[PDB]
Amino acid sequence: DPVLCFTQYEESSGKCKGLLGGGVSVEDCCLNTAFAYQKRSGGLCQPCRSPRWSLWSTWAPCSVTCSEGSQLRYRRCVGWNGQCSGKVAPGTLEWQLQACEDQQC
Amino acid sequence: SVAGGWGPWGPVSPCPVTCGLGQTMEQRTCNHPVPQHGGPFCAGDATRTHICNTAVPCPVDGEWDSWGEWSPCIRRNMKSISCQEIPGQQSRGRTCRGRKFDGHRCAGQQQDIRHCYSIQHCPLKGSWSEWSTWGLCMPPCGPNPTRARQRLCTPLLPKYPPTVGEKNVTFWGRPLPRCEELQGQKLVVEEKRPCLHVPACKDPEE
Ligand SMILES: *[C@@H]1O[C@@H](C)[C@@H](O)[C@@H](O[C@@H]2O[C@H](CO)[C@@H](O)[C@H](O)[C@H]2O)[C@@H]1O
Ligand SMILES: *[C@H]1O[C@H](CO)[C@@H](O)[C@H](O)[C@@H]1O
Ligand SMILES: *[C@H]1O[C@H](CO)[C@@H](O)[C@H](O)[C@@H]1O
Ligand SMILES: *[C@H]1O[C@H](CO)[C@@H](O)[C@H](O)[C@@H]1O
Ligand SMILES: *[C@H]1O[C@H](CO)[C@@H](O)[C@H](O)[C@@H]1O
Ligand SMILES: *[C@H]1O[C@H](CO)[C@@H](O)[C@H](O)[C@@H]1O
Ligand SMILES: *[C@H]1O[C@H](CO)[C@@H](O)[C@H](O)[C@@H]1O
Ligand SMILES: *[C@H]1O[C@H](CO)[C@@H](O)[C@H](O)[C@@H]1O
Ligand SMILES: *[C@H]1O[C@H](CO)[C@@H](O)[C@H](O)[C@@H]1O
Ligand SMILES: *[C@@H]1O[C@@H](C)[C@@H](O)[C@@H](O)[C@@H]1O
Ligand code: NA
Repeated sequence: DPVLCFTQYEESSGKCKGLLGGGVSVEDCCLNTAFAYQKRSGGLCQPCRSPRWSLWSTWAPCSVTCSEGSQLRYRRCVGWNGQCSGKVAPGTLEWQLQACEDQQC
Repeated sequence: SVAGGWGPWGPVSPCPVTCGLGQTMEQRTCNHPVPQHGGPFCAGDATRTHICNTAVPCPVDGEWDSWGEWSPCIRRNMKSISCQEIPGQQSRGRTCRGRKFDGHRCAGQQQDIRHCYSIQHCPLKGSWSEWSTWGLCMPPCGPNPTRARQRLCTPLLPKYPPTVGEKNVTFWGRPLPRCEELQGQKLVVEEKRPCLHVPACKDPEE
């Protein structure tokens, strides 16, 4: 399945930068592990470097406006040609759920 | 006088990279004919780019894995040092992972070494801790998210010298702390409570 190939991956943001172009396999794109790719449809930019967990996202806001609720955050197995902690495939999300209260209500 | 015209596309230039994919191109020039006495230059592109495959993989530099576990605390030429004021030594390692096609080896220490005291399987006097903070809600995406806090029988560590070439000595090993029963438990007391108004886990790229 042909992808869009990028010359640069941005660790901090997880953004694809410097489009080489399309009509290439991941296999060919990632011959250079400094490269990154995206599906033609868009969505998740994957680096060609070997898979490792991303940083946890910041906490999403409180499920309730002023009462006690909960809030989520995630990280993703991101990279190519291998697996993250716990025999895990690139693209795989891991989730944390925290109890939450916005204001003394 | 004479309007410029483009000559034919020239050959594809050699791929400018020595590994993976690159950008090559074919070029043409405004010389068929060349513009003369104020006649226009050629409209459109002098260049046409392509992706070129070298079909050669680039080097991949090795990268340190995270430190392995500390080896057991032992003293050369002593059967057993556990539950005794006798410094031992232990080490832990890490592996250069992913180094490939003549990539760089990792820089820095492969092995980590320190002095320890062994309290492995050592029975110690304990006292009860205060409640931990509430843990995460588990499962975070499953149906019943419940969070927990615990009180633990905390071992009282022996008053051994912290250093002993004057070097740090670290307690190592899982002792067996002895406490008064609290709510019928000798080691762990746990509280649970449900997490409220639980969100649904949705892939943010879906
Ligand atoms: C030419 O020979 C190849 C075997 C590689 O050693 C090339 O080095 C690579 O150059 C690309 C730029 O195209 C970098 O992304 C790679 O990281 C680098 O190893 C060399 O230029
Ligand atoms: C998420 O968890 C903590 C910080 O909240 C760190 O271990 C790291 O940022 C991780 O990706
Ligand atoms: C060259 O480019 C195109 C032909 O491909 C036209 O704009 C014109 O012939 C120009 O000189
Ligand atoms: C270059 O491109 C095509 C053939 O590759 C033709 O339109 C013409 O040869 C042009 O100069
Ligand atoms: C080993 O050393 C510390 C943890 O003890 C961290 O810097 C990291 O986990 C490294 O691999
Ligand atoms: C060795 O040291 C302690 C255990 O005593 C932890 O930081 C970890 O197990 C490390 O490998
Ligand atoms: C358990 O720990 C000590 C005694 O073992 C006391 O602070 C108290 O009994 C606690 O419940
Ligand atoms: C835990 O519970 C409360 C504090 O939340 C107190 O009774 C005490 O801190 C106990 O350890
Ligand atoms: C769990 O409950 C409160 C509210 O989240 C926390 O602030 C505290 O740490 C306790 O362990
Ligand atoms: C969200 O805002 C807070 C302050 C409360 O008033 C809630 O009832 C409201 O929905
Ligand atoms: Na010891």
